[PDB]
This record gives sequence, C-alpha cells and structure tokens, in this order.
Amino acid sequence: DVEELLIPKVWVPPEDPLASPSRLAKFLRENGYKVLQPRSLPENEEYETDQILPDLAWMRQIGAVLKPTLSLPIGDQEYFPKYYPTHRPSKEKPNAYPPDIALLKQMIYLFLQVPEANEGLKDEVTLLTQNIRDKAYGSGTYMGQANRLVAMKEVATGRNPNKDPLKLGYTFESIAQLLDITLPVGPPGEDDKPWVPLTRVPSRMLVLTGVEDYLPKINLKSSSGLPYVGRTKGETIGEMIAISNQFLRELSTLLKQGAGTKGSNKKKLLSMLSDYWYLSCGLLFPKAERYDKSTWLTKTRNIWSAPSPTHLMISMITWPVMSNSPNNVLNIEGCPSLYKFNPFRGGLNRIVEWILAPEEPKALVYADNIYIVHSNTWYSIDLEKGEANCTRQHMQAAMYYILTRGWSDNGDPMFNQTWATFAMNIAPALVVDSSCLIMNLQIKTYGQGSGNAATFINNHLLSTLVLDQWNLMRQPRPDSEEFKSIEDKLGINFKIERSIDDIRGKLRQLVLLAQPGYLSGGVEPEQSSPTVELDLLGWSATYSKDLGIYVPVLDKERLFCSAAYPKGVENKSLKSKVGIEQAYKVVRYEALRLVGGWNYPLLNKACKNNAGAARRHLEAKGFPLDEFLAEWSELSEFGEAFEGFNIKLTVTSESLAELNKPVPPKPPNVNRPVNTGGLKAVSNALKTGRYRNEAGLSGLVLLATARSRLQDAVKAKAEAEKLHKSKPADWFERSETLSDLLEKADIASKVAHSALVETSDALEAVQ
Repeated sequence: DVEELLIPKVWVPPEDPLASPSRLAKFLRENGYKVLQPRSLPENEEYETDQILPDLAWMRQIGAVLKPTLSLPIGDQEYFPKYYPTHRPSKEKPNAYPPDIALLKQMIYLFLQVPEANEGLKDEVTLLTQNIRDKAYGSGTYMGQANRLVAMKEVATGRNPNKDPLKLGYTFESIAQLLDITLPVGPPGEDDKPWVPLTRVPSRMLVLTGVEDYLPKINLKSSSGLPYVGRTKGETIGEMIAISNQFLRELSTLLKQGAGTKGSNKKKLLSMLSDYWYLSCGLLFPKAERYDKSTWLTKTRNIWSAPSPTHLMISMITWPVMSNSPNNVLNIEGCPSLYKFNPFRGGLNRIVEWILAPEEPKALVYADNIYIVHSNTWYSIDLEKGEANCTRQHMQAAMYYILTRGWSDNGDPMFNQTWATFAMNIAPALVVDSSCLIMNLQIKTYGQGSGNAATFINNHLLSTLVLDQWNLMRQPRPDSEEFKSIEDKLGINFKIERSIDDIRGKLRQLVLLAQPGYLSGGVEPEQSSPTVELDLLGWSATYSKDLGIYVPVLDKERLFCSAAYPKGVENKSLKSKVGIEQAYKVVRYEALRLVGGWNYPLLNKACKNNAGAARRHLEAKGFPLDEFLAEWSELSEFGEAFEGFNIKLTVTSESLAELNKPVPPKPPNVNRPVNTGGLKAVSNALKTGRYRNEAGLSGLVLLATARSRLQDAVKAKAEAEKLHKSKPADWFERSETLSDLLEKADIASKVAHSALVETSDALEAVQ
C-alpha cells in the first residue's frame, strides 16, 4: 500500500507550467481571453518637490513622509511595464510557509495525556491533520492566476453574460432608492471636522489653520502599482498626490473649454485619457491564502492592484462618505445591511435574536454576500466571482448614489463638474472592464478587479439587485427554480454556499446543550461547546451561560484551516529584540484562541501551552514583550475584528467576557430622514414606474452628465439647472424632460456610444 505518516512529509509544489510570458500568452489566446495591444508609458524622472507640490513642502521640515525630490512619469524615452510577482513556495523553494507541526504534535501529545478515549478530542487532531495534508499556504502559480482569469471571463461573458442594469428597466435613481435601504449614507468625514466637499484637488486636502488631514488614508505597505512597479504606497505618497492633481487639473481645463471650435477638443480629450491610460491598468497580484494542493495550479485568487493615483481619487468620492456611515441591521429598523457589523461587544447575539424573531422571509446583505432566512432555513449566498459580475454601469450607478446622497445637502450638489465627470464618466471606465498587467502582458480585465478601488460598494449594489428581483417574484426559496432564474434576468451569478435547516430550532438548542467552558462557568473547557455554523461574515454562534447571550466563535473550518498554516511576516524587519519570531508566535496562538480556539479543548490548551512556552522563553531572554504587543491588532490575521478596542492579548475567562459584554450600538447617521419601513416596500412601490427624484438638483445634474457628451459637461449642468427651475415630482417624466433639453441644446451623446463608451475606447489607443 501507501506509506502513511503522522507528521506528513514536506510538500514539493508542482512546477508552474506558465512560468514565462510566451506560454502565458499562448494560454490566454488559446482560452479566448483578450490580450490588449501593449500601450507604452513614459520613463519616470527626478523632479524637485518644492515645485509640483508647493503647498506640502514645509510638511517635511516639521502619512507625511515627503521626499526632497519626486519621480514622475514624464520622461523623454518610453517603456513597456513589467510585473513579475514571486510565488512562494515553489519547486525551487518549498519551505516558504511551513505548516504548524508544533501545534499538531502538541495537540497529539495533549490528547494522549487524556486518561481514556473521547473522539471529540481526537476529532481536533484529525481535522488539523487533514488540513496540513489537503491544503498549502502560498501565492499559488501563474497557471493558477491565469486559470482564475479564464474562470472569470467564463462568468462575465460565458454561461450567463453580464447585463447593463440601465437597459433592464433599472435607473440611476431606482437603483439609488434601493440602495437607500441596503446601504444608508451620511455626510462625509468622521468625528471632526465637516463641510469640505469635492471642490478642491487632492493637494488641498491638507489645510493649515491657526494642519488638518483630509486625505483618505490607505496602508503604506501595499504595492503602489502603475506607474511605479516595484515600489510601495509609502515610497510614492507625494507622487500619488502629484499625478492625481495633474490629471484633475487637465480635466477641468478641457471641460472649461468644451465646444468653442467645432468640438475639436474631442481629440485633445481622447488624447489626455490615452496619456493617462496607466490609471486604467492594475497589477495582477497573486493573493496569498490557504489553497487546496490539488488545485494549486488551477485556482489562485487575483488581486487587482489599482494605480495609487486612481485609488486616491476613487476613494476621495467614497471613503469620507462610507467611513462615517455605520448604519446597519443593528441600528436601523428594516435595514438589511451588515456593513461595519462587528460580532463582539454584543454584536452577534443581536443577529441571532434577529434570526429567532418569527418574521420571514428576510435577507441580510454585505457586499457579495446574501444571508436569507426562508421557511425556517438559514441560507448563505455568495455571488460567483463577485467582482466579475460587475458591468461598467453598475458602478456609475453606485457612483451616482454616493454623490447624490453623500455629497449633496438636501438635493443641492456639493461637487465640481470635474468630479462629476470623473465619477460618472471616467472612474468606472478606469476600473471596470479595463486591463491588468501580468508579466509583460497587458491583458483585459473582465468585470471589476477583485479588491481594487471601491470594490465593496459595487458588489453591494449587485446583491441589492438580486434582493430586489427576489422581492418582485414574491420572495421565493433560495434553492427553488424561481430564485435561480434571478440570475437569468439580472446577469449576475450566485451559488448557495451553505444552508442550515431548522435554523431557529438549532439556535435555541444552543442554550440547552451549552457545555461548561470559558464563557459557561469560567473554567478551562474539557469538551467542545456546541455551535451553529452560520458563517455570518465568517462567524458562528454559541451561547455563553456566564453572559446570558450568544457570543461569536470563528467558523470551525476557517479556524483550523488557519491554525494549520499560519501566515507569514513578509518583511523580516530583522528587528531582533531577541524574539522577533518567538514573540510573533505568542500573537499567533493567543489570537487563534481569542477568535474561537477558546472553545476547542485541545486546540485551546495546545495554543496556550505553545504561547506560554514562547512567553517563558522571551521573559528570560530579555525581550520587552509587553511593548511589542501594544498594537497587536496590526500583527494578527484576525486583528481587524479587534480594532478600535485597545484590548490586551490574554484570552482568560475575563477577557472573553469583557470582549463580549453587550454595549449599546453606535447611533445611526443618515443624510435624509431615516426609513423605518423596509426593502419589501421600496421594491414594490418602484415597480409601478412612478417615483420622485429624491436626489433633487444634483440628480438631474448627473443624469445629464452621463446621458450627454464628455466635453459638454459644464453645459450639461447649466441645462439641468434651468430644468430644475421649470416645474409647474416623478423621475421617469422629468428624465425625458431634461433629455429633450439635451437634444434641444444638441449636446446629448449619440446612442450606444455614451461618454462612458467614449472614455473606455480612449483608454486603449495603442496607435
């Protein structure tokens, strides 16, 4: 037979068959994937900072890491850009991210010390093992990325091709009134201060008084992207700002001229977009996760690393609005959103209480996830490669929404026409159905790019549509022929990831069968306390006897899958305060417990022991552990859930109860009056075809900008303005009304070649 081991041998990854661009080129062409005709980009050249950004010069001598001299894509000579991502591990280097053998051995050890039997304990060893066998953590393979690319093309154009929602009866506004429920939005900013709108360039987002930061913050470690392949966002802060200025300043210039001379500016404008083509192209970053070994060459998740200039600008539209809008099911009646939901602090109990309430059918939404309860069954729905289902217009509808009820006070627009054109006609062309750079090949991107600029909102909209159509055919059961045919109408794919039958029952019985543990007695668990595996944003439910409520345990399969292959540290930082690693381990094992390990006897104890081991080790070695664990959230792969809490990594009986103590939800912030009705109402009321333009002036302003020529943007606001005046209430009528005034002023774009289609072609000039 086959040689079988307790501690499985080192895995030697397969040889990656698409190692070089010559083979990768063949693969895509062979699979009917579009390869673009390679655009070229000016070489980057040294420029004094006290010139291009004169307002942010003193901010060096007193993030803000500035650079005495910037580097801008303005060179005399040109190049074709390359991006060659490292795939850890490989044949040549198989030890990059090893499995947690020490955790396994320890669990096995701790199991053997148990006097007799118990399969429930052994089941932990079995599971943790089966993972180390079946899975491998790493970057995957080009074969894997490329195969995932074709996978997405086959979603977006193959079985059930994507659909323009505007051609399906939906409209900027009808979608916007849907999003009104599923994603409530306030005025931009956070907790100080307010009132700065989209009437100034990125440079001006750092105002002096008596220095305030209004620049949408982003992590200074990720890949910068075009035009600076091989550099980080922190090494290119000033360059990211400078390029954005140049781009926006040049746009206002060409918009503030318009026609004048036979609209010969059209050629100057399609020139400017072709100049800035690199904004439309993002690096194909192979996402490092725990992959199945068998599908090591067939499935690798792709990240679309958007050009930091595109990012800065797209996020300027969304980030200040989305950030200070924490409105969800937890604080608005009828709201189905889970945005900014956090299960600790009382969070999970409330959704579990929401499920238990007799009302049904009901839905819950977060980006590409739809949770539905129907006929007493929990349903976990995802969209097939959410992000590939997105059309260019799906986003411009979302971009509409954010502006109309995020950057508008009571109907009045608070944004330039420059920004209005960028958001409605430019941004979505840069980001959806655009392009990516894998190796030296410039290949098409199908739909939206996974984890690029403003990805959450567009997916959220996509689900909002699925839900809408769900409401229209009288809320069918997710696994019925009817709920499936929703994808045939909308051109959005979705599978049922998981379904729990008799959901209310099983949740109730969690209270009866709760075994003693950290949150049910204040004792180290001898036996695994039962849970309902909701996978609610990756969380499962268990009842704490000590707290008298449901508390979150990280999904069983996610937990062990993580425990098996711990992530890496990327940059070694060579810090070395004797412990770098040892200390990290502490974080590894304590965080594992904290999320959910605390509820799995062996895994808990095993993690505790190994944590204590490293802790005892570093105490003697001298290392200042306490100071290292200050900002631990930033270090662990689970930190995001523990952010804003400033909580010590201890995992005692207290800390789990203090982490889980019910604290009244944060008060809602809604721009317009708060809707207490629900999505069922809005869906039906909207099918009659009669709905009031709740966006006021701004709505019409954007309706014109989209429906007319790119250059005639200032004329489009002027027209719509005159329109708003003439009244003598409904949107379908007002729509045609304004439209006529676009044909009357002869600035309306000719059918099937909208400004969006014009700016998209202009982004791939080649010649």
